[PDB]
Amino acid sequence: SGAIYVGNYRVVNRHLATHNDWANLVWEDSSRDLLVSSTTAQGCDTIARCDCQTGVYYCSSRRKHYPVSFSKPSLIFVEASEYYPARYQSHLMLAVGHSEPGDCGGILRCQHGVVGIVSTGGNGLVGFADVRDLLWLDE
Ligand SMILES: COCc1ccccc1NC(=O)N1CCC[C@H](C(N)=O)C1
Ligand SMILES: [Zn+2]
Repeated sequence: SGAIYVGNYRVVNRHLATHNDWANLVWEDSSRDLLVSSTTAQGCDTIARCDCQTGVYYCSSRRKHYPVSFSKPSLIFVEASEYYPARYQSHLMLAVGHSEPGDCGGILRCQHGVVGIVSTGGNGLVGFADVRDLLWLDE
């Protein structure tokens, strides 16, 4: 679990979105595993606008933050799950690191701000859904 709160928006993993999120839907994309809903309270996260490939992520299954090197956002094959069939997920960045189910939603940050959220894992790898291209999150 976890979310990004920026302006009047809440960014969450689409497969973990609630009834309130879908009732206040702004935008969703199954191919990215992202959903943005509207909030009544003002969010104060800064979204990074950069091509950083190093940062720090929060891993809930370890109650710890880890530094990582991560790949550029790309189309990566993701195995079938209870939420989606086997498919290419777009805008996904991989890193070598721990991640298990329950870790989705943990934030990945660089010195510029929030880069993305944990979305995939397994095999000693962790995948993050990028949010840096969503320029409208501020305006
Ligand atoms: C982050 O931990 C997830 C995980 C860790 C370790 C092993 C498997 C997973 N399961 C995982 O990748 N999926 C979870 C459900 C939806 C995800 C998606 N974006 O399509 C795919
Ligand atoms: Zn950066």
